[PDB]
Amino acid sequence: NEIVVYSARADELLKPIAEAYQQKTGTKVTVVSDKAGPLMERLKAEGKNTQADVLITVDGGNLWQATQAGVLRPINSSVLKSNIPSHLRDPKNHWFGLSVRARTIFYNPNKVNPSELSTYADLADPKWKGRLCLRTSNNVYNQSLVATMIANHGQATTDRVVKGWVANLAAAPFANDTALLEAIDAGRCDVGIANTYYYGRLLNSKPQVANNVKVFFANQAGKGTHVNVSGAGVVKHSDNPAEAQKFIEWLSSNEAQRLYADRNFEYPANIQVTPTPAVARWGRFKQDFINVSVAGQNQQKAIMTMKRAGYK
Ligand code: NA
Ligand code: NA
Ligand code: NA
Repeated sequence: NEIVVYSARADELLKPIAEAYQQKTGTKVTVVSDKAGPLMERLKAEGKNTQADVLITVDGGNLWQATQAGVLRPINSSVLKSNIPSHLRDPKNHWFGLSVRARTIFYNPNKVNPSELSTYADLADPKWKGRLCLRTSNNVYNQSLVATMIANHGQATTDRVVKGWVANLAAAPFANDTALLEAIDAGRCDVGIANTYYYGRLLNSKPQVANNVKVFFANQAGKGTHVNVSGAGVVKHSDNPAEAQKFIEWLSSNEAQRLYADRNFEYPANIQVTPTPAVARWGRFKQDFINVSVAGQNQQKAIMTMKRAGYK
């Protein structure tokens, strides 16, 4: 048999996964790779005559939008409910987180003592004026972070925080997270907010970056560090729904979690799978247990909040 995977991940990430599943089961896995937005738009327009069987995409915001657009079908999977924590999967069973990333604080340890750091909100303290850098608001990772901030602390408080962030910028918001981390390394930025896997990716490419850039897990005294996922669900109009389901269930297993999360310097979604050592070295941390689908429910609120605060 054969299944088709629509994937918002990099093609090189899914290539060994498709091959390893084909070797284990004999099923041919065809990967169709595109940006999350255009991919979901294609899946919606193909309708009942779609070739896709599985959707893999990034960020609870995009998974929520795929669910709202009606392109996924809910599945009752005993295996996925056991292997994936409830806060990392759709409450109505449309999709399942398969890798975990944290969006958290980074700092230059030659210029900032970690005792100076605590929460996302404290980055709006005037002591950070001219020292903070951020990635652009026009990005799902920042929409999701701000979306959970609104859920955890309210709209008024979040408006004040994000407005304080912008007042404290040392530079205009960067186009991507990696540019932001490299600007901390360059000395332009003393503190910033980005996804952990880019830091692992950057240290892998340039280990000396560690001299000027360190990770700090935010909000440990409160609800925990913001986390998000990449995830997968069975497409509503799949022609092989049972085989599509057995692929996602396998992705949640020990062997596939290594291939899927570790290779991109992300955390496994399955808590019985220990993080790769490059990632685990950063240390243990309390993560937020809010259901990451809130990243989508509050996405429009977040977009309006960042626009209102002048967060470009
Ligand atoms: Na602090
Ligand atoms: Na401020
Ligand atoms: Na929470």
